[PDB]
Amino acid sequence: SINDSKILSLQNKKNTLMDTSGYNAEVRVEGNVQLNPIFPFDFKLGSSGDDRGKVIVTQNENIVYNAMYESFSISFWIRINKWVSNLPGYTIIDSVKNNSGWSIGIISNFLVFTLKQNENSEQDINFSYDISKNAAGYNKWFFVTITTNMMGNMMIYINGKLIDTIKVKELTGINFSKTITFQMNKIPNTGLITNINMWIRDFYIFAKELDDKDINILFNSLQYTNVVKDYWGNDLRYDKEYYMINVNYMNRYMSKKGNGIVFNTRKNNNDFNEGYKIIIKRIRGNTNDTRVRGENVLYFNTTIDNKQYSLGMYKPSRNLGTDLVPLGALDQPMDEIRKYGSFIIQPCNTFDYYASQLFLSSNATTNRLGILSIGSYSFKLGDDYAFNHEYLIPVIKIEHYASLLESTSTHWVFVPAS
Repeated sequence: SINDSKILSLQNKKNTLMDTSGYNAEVRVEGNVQLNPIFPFDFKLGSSGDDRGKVIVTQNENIVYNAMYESFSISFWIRINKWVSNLPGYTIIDSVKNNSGWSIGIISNFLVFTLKQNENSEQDINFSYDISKNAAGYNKWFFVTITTNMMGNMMIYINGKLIDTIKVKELTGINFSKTITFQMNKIPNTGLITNINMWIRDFYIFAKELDDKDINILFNSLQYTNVVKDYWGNDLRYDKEYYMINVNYMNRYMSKKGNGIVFNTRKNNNDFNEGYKIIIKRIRGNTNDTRVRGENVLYFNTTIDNKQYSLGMYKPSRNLGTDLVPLGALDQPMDEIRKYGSFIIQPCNTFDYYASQLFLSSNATTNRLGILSIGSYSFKLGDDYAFNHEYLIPVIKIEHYASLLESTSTHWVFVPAS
C-alpha cells in the first residue's frame, strides 16, 4: 500500500546487493562486505582497516528532487556489534555531498540522524539506548524508521516505537545528494576509546512521511514472528550452546549444586560468558529446519563437568510452595524428560529484548501444565546439611499461573556462547 512510495529498496538478491524498488539505483560494493546467504541476507561492514567494507548507492536525481524536499522516510534493520556506552563517533550511513544532505551516525550510546544544510548548520534527531539495560553493549538487531517532513516534523522510531520528534527548522539551501554511502568512518576527536561491526538489511526510502500504523506494519511484515529469537535478534536454533538468562536477573549466570540449578551473581558486564551453557533439543514441531519456532516442544541439555544433564523437575529437600516445583540438572533417560523436562516454547519479544516463554509440557505434547519462572527459596542442595539456604532457582508454577503469564520473570533470554 505504502509500497507505492518506496523509491529505494536496498536488498540482497541472488547474492548481489541491488535496488529492487524499480528505480534501479546504482549499487557498487567495495572492499570487505560480506553477504549473508541465508535470511535475513544481511550484509556486514566493519571499521576494519584500509580495505574496509563500503556499499555505494547512487540513485536518480529526478526521483530525489521530487521527494526529499517535501516528506520522506528511511527504514532498515541494523545491528552494531560492541556498541558500548563510551563508543567514539562514527558515520555509518551517509548522504552528504558538499556539506549538505543527510547523515546517520553513532557516538557513545546514540544513533543520530542529521539534516545538514551546510558546513555551518544542521539539525538532528536521535535515539539513546538505556545503558543500565544493555550493560554488555546494545548489540541487538533493531529496526529504525526516520520520518521527515520538511514543512513539518522530524521523527525517529526504534522497533516501531516513537522515540523522539522535533519541528524541522528553516534549512533553505539544503541540497540532498543522490548518493548514499554505507561505511564505518571514525569521526576525529570523538573520544577514541578502543574495531566494531555492523549489519544492515532491507534499507528502504519512502517518498512520504510514514505514520505509526504504517511504520509498525512494515516492521512486522519484515520478520517471522513465530521464529523465536536469541538475545541479539538472530534466529534461535537447536543444537547450539546458549547462556540462558532470566530477564529480571540479567546479572546472574547458571550454576549447579546437587540436583538443582542455582543462579549466581556474574563477575562483570563486559560479557555474558560465565557459568554453564544450555543446548536446546527439539522434540516436536511443524518445520524441521533447526530454527526454534512458536509451538515447538523441546528439552534442555547442559554439559557440566564431563557429563551432560538435562533439565527436569525434582523433589526439593522440602516443599517450596503451593504448585511450585524446582527445575534442576538431572542425568535422566528420554522417558524421564518427556514427563519432567519437556517444554512448549512461545516467542515473547518486547521493545527491550528478544525473549521467550516456556510452558511445562504434558508428556512431551503441546498440552501445557505450568509456566517457568524464577525466585529465591530456602531449602537444601548438595551437601547442605545443618541449615536451609536461600537459592535463586528456576521454578515452575504448576496449575495456576494466569498472573505470572504477565510477568517479566517468565521471560527467558538466550545469549549465544559462540
